[PDB]
Amino acid sequence: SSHHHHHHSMPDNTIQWDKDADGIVTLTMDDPSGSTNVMNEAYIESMGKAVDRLVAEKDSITGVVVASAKKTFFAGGDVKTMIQARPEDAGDVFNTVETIKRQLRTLETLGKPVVAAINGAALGGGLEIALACHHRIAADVKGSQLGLPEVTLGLLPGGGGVTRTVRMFGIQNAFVSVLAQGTRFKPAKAKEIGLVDELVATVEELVPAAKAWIKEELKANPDGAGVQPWDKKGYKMPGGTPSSPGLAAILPSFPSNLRKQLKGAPMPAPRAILAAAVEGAQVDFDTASRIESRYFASLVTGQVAKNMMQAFFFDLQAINAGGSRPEGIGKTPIKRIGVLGAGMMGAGIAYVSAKAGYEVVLKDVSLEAAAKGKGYSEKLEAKALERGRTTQERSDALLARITPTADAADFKGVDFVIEAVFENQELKHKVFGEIEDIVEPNAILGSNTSTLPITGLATGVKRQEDFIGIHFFSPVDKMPLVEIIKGEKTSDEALARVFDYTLAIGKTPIVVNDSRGFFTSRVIGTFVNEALAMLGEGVEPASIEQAGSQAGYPAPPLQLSDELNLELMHKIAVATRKGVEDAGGTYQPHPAEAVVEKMIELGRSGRLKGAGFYEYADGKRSGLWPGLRETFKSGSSQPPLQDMIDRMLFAEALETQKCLDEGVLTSTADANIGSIMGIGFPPWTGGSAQFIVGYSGPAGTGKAAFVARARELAAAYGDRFLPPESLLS
Amino acid sequence: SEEAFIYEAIRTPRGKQKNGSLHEVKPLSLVVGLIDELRKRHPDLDENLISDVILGCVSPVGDQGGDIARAAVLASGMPVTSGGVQLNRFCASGLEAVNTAAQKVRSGWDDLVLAGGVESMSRVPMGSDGGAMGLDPATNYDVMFVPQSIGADLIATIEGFSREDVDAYALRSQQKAAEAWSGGYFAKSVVPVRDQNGLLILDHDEHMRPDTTKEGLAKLKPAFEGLAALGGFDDVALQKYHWVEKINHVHTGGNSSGIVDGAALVMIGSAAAGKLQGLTPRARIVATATSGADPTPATRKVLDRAGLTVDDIDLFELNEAFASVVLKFQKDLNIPDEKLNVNGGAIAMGHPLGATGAMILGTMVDELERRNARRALITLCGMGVATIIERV
Amino acid sequence: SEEAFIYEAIRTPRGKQKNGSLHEVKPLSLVVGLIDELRKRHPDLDENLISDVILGCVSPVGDQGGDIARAAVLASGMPVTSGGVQLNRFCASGLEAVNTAAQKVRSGWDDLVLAGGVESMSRVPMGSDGGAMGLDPATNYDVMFVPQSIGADLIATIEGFSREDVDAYALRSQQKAAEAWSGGYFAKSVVPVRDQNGLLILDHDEHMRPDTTKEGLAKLKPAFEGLAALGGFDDVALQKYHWVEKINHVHTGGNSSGIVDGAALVMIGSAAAGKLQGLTPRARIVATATSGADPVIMLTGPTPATRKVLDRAGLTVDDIDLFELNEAFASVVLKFQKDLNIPDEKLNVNGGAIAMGHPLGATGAMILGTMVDELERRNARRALITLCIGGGMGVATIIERV
Ligand SMILES: CC(C)(COP(=O)(O)OP(=O)(O)OC[C@H]1O[C@@H](n2cnc3c(N)ncnc32)[C@H](O)[C@@H]1OP(=O)(O)O)[C@@H](O)C(=O)NCCC(=O)NCCS
Ligand SMILES: CC(C)(COP(=O)(O)OP(=O)(O)OC[C@H]1O[C@@H](n2cnc3c(N)ncnc32)[C@H](O)[C@@H]1OP(=O)(O)O)[C@@H](O)C(=O)NCCC(=O)NCCS
Ligand SMILES: CC(C)(COP(=O)(O)OP(=O)(O)OC[C@H]1O[C@@H](n2cnc3c(N)ncnc32)[C@H](O)[C@@H]1OP(=O)(O)O)[C@@H](O)C(=O)NCCC(=O)NCCS
Repeated sequence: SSHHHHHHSMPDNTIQWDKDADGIVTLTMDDPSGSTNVMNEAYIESMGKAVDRLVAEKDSITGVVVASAKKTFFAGGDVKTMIQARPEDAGDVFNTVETIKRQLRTLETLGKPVVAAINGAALGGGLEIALACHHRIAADVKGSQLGLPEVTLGLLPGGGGVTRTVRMFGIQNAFVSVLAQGTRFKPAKAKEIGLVDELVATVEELVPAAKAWIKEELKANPDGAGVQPWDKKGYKMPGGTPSSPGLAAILPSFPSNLRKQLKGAPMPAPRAILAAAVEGAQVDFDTASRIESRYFASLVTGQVAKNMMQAFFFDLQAINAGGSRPEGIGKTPIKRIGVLGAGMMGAGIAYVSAKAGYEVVLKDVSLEAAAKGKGYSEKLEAKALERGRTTQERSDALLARITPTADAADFKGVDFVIEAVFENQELKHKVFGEIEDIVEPNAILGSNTSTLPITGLATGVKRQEDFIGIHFFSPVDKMPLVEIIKGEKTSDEALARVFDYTLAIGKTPIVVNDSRGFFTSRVIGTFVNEALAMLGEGVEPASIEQAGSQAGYPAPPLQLSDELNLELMHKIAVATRKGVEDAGGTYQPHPAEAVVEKMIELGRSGRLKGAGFYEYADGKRSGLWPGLRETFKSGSSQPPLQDMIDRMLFAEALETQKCLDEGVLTSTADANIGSIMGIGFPPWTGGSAQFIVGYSGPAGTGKAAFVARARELAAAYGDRFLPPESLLS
Repeated sequence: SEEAFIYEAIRTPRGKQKNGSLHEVKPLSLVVGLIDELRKRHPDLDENLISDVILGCVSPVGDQGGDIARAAVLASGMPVTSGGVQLNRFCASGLEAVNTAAQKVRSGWDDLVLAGGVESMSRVPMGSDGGAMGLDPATNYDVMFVPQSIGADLIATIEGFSREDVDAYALRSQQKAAEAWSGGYFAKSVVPVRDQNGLLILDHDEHMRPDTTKEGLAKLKPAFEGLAALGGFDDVALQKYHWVEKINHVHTGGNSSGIVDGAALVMIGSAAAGKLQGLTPRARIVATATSGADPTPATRKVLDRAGLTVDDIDLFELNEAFASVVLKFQKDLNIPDEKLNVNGGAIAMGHPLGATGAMILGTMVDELERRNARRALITLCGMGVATIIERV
Repeated sequence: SEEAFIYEAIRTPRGKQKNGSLHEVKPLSLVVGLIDELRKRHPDLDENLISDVILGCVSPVGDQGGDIARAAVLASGMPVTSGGVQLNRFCASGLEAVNTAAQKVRSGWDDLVLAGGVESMSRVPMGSDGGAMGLDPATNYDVMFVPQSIGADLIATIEGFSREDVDAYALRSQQKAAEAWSGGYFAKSVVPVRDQNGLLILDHDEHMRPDTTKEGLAKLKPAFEGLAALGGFDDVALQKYHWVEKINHVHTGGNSSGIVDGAALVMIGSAAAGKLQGLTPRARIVATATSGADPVIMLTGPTPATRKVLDRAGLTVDDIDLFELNEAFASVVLKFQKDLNIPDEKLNVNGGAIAMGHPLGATGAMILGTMVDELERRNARRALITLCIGGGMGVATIIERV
């Protein structure tokens, strides 16, 4: 009943009250403790006072305007508080969101028009405050965003976002368009789908246009002033209620289509959002709002939400704030970029560098190959033209920055080189030797290598301080991680120039010390090897792929083991064997290596050769190889599905811990974001390092449960699942 | 304790879904028509001894809501003490009504019971009642809801039944159903439906296509791949059965059960109830069972409960919901093909959900007498119900 | 042949209709919460021995359609072999599920069965399923359809029950229901309802008004006079009962059963099943019966059924320690009491639907479990449970304490 959190016997105020001569109150949120407005304890108390004041002075108030004095409108909930909520804190979490929504419900059912002056980002709880208003005006300014992205943090819009968007758009539209993926819209796109009603040019017009709308609303629509569409007697939900015959025909397919999209991964937030939407549409608004609170409390107290909030909020902000970037270096603008090689890697690097706005010189051995590399950018732009993403004038200038060539002298005037040729140390010495003198004197020499150490590659260039590893991931236009490997002679200046370049092209950088395999290629190898080992042990190939998809990977391992060439996995096996045999030691061959040679002997070495674990016709993948079952005697081993899933996740998690012990990774924030954005580690785990401290199973929770489960795997599948001593005590 | 006997087992013809003859007939009228036929066959039957009327109904809404069994008692003018209860166990509701009636007679607390089912799928479509297994996302997501049709395509994929194998059984059902009608096997049990004027509305199972050919069944397109794709139930089924790569969609509108309207009635009573009213027992309920399979056990359970084996059964009757389910049932228990659905099934004549159980039961009561055989076993399909009857 | 025993009998608290606590809870969740309670009471229970789950539901539509019993089996994680069937015999569906389960156990073809019912009347109002007896004019005209409400007022008119008499029984039910709660009688049977977080939603019967006075009941308006005029059911009733000139509408919202949400579950099995699973039998099902009376009056059904179950067990009124009749309407209980001369100290000793509520499909199993606990608390022997039914039906059950 109370608009406040406590009712027994002191935070700071964040809202500024202002009533004009007409009777229009202007609530301006301006939290003095930070740079953004956030649903912390100070907001709940400040909004509690203002709402109590709007009720006590309702005889002298005609309208309300909610605005902000920050650059952003309202940044959403307090992640630093929700991540600490234990399961025993479910009662406090429930009462908090119930108190937050009680204030908005009073603001909504005030009998007076309420307008939101959105002067910038209205994300999460911020949009929920705007959705409680009767009219929304957004300033079409650069950088403004609107949406409900709490599903990306393992949460749901618990401040009425689910209840109101379903009331505005219906179950199907609100879930697909806004809720399920938590997409963030620009003000132009926001007005199109219905989240915003009107747009203005600048932010100085917001409050005047808000009071102008209140004045017109009271004179034109005096009866329906301050009444939402669902607070009217003749309200009909768009698309119908779950009891409607039309919606009830397709409603059973909603949870199944969700399992199809999630591939059976243990991500509870989309399930809770879909349940709260449908259950809420069967009851009144207030009862629906309370159901929304109960599903919100189950997610916040859960572990998956804490894993996502750790990775996609704290760990991601620490990276975007120069956490791995050096401290003393300044900035060095880039004039012209030079990409060596026109393969899928080289062509992808040229597209993302030209999409950012840099001049690119794409060099290969022949002009025919360099033009086919630029054609990769043309077919991406031609697909973006017919879809309506980019314009014709902007796409012509993008391709105009890509200059295909075969002559080495066309690299004259290049201050940033990104080599992307074949994996061979002697070749990279030869390719860098031809151009190290033609390029600018203070030019970055990047190498997109997978396993070869950067220290060894730097011996082929004169200035090794500017030589660095810039590892991209195919397809480059989609994968947002750039693994920055730091060699032994690599300086700190070149480390920052690539760091700022990665941010300039719109990607997330991590800093890794030089080692054979780095962090991505080394850890992703343990994941594909466990699957190939399972195939050799006799596990059904369909079960292996299901185990990979249900684990949360974007691609099943055998399907991934074809995109990655089996000839490359054979070369890495010889490199690791050479490094141990020639040093006076006995090599321990992984059981997956035998499966690699068997497929090469049969002539099925991946999609590149046109045949691998899958069958390929006309480039399109279709069906597993029927001879795969007879080759490895599939069916003779039927382990539990969770044992297959855990074998893939633990192999990466244990190997990620080794990279932290050996100093290959400096922080766990890079380990999580690197595993998620680089090698596709399931986002529900929060990263391959968070998977250890946030493990959850039938045995227990935490690092202790991870160790006990690792020992259970090691006792039945091999000592490689034994936990390192750094996890023990 | 007491033995339960079957004294009458009649049914209406099954009218098709599209442009059906029984679409103008309310489902309540389908039951009253059968009640009046029992009165015509036994004019001096003291209906005060009838203690309950149990009707199965899978979609008890609209014309089928509000306890249609009680509506049948009052509309037909039966004694107000005759009770009337509706139950729903999906496709097995018809046989569960007879099984429950038989169990109520064994207890001694009931003497003479009417049992059966009613389903007017053209007037009240399947799914009209809603539910939680489909319209509650939290439950649907957890239980991994999959329609029976996808499960039938999955069974044919696991057991290795081809498109021509299920179409071969579809042709088998259409032939044996047409031969049964031409031979007059159903003449005394199928009660023609009439209006309030006595005019004929339907007197045959108009869903039958007796001129079905093997080439015609091959021209039909898979009917359960537009739901498996737009609904994504194929991916859901394979998430549990992870060792299967692709589901072979082999079931069409020619090898699956048909959407029809119909009703059935069985009069179960004790030995003393029949001797008091001068009724001749036609069969005897030997044993009943209830079980389930992976998301045949009910058949094995009723066999062990009656102390019998597969060889001891003269006639097997399994509802032809889908061709793959029958071929699986035949392969698991090694059923002789000349004993399985000898007079056709739902593929040819239709599958009225709430009434099918009591329809295929009364079919075996007649076929046991026509062949002068002894025992018959009726079963229906992740639940399962089985019943064993013996000729008297 | 076999003997049926009651091993457990639990129920949820009954949440009222307007601003009810259970309005947000789906009726499927109510049943699962009771299934989970049975698991907590018997964690080593081999659920494979459970062969069927029989639930009563009067309005099986929407949240209650699609065989809610089978949905409770799959949603709670029970074996797929555990059956799951919904039935509907109007008000006595909950008791019919118990009686059917007992008869399936006696037949020897079932060993351990769960029985009960569920009705979320605030989410699924009565009449949502439709029906020919009301919506089809041909049969409505012939069967002379009259709601139970008018038939109750007709009972008081014929039997001579005044407005003060029905309100006197309403006061008695409120007092006895309050004493039972304050006395801790419902401590072990009523299973509180909680959400997915464990937070409390409801732990008591909301519909109760323990501070009820005779003066407050007298100020209530006759609730069933709007159906008598706009519907014309008064004239329809007096066409069958032509010796009555006028119907005295004495029933209000204070002397009629309440519209609530709730569910109940009863575990019934054989002696061998209880011995295998280490269960202690609480009561034995002695006999069951079914009958009824005239459809227009609709509520005089339980009297022929109560007599039928007494003759089947060789018992009389003097042999029964407790009588439990559903308080659908006050005049029905007062007529049942006068016809069989039931001592007032034996009839509905712990309250009834007037005070606590009438969740249609579950009320039969709720009052059945209420007598199992009171026989055990008083150390008595027999109790007779009966419910009036729509259409003029009746179901009775005699239990014996073990
Ligand atoms: C019947 C069902 C398969 C869908 O059938 P449908 O496709 O709507 O039925 P139709 O009769 O239109 O059959 C489709 C076509 O095949 C043809 N066809 C059907 N059987 C045929 C046969 N034996 N020979 C030749 N053609 C045949 C039809 O004439 C029709 O041709 P058309 O499309 O050109 O008109 C489906 O509704 C069903 O009943 N599935 C099972 C439901 C069930 O078990 N529910 C569970 C309850 S718990
Ligand atoms: C239940 C029943 C229908 C299952 O049919 P089935 O053909 O026996 O099925 P299976 O269990 O053999 O499984 C089928 C296939 O799936 C395979 N399979 C199952 N799980 C698997 C897994 N996780 N990984 C790989 N393969 C798997 C099996 O190995 C088998 O392969 P195969 O046919 O090539 O040997 C049947 O066995 C039956 O009716 N049994 C009676 C049950 C009973 O006794 N009930 C008690 C009544 S009182
Ligand atoms: C429940 C039923 C009586 C309708 O009740 P209603 O008219 O909605 O009335 P309520 O229960 O909401 O109570 C209305 C008033 O009575 C008052 N009231 C009820 N009991 C009271 C008591 N003991 N003391 C004082 N006041 C009381 C309430 O406070 C309320 O006052 P208000 O109107 O000022 O708010 C009627 O629908 C019914 O009995 N249905 C059940 C049918 C049945 O038994 N079986 C059907 C099988 S098919």
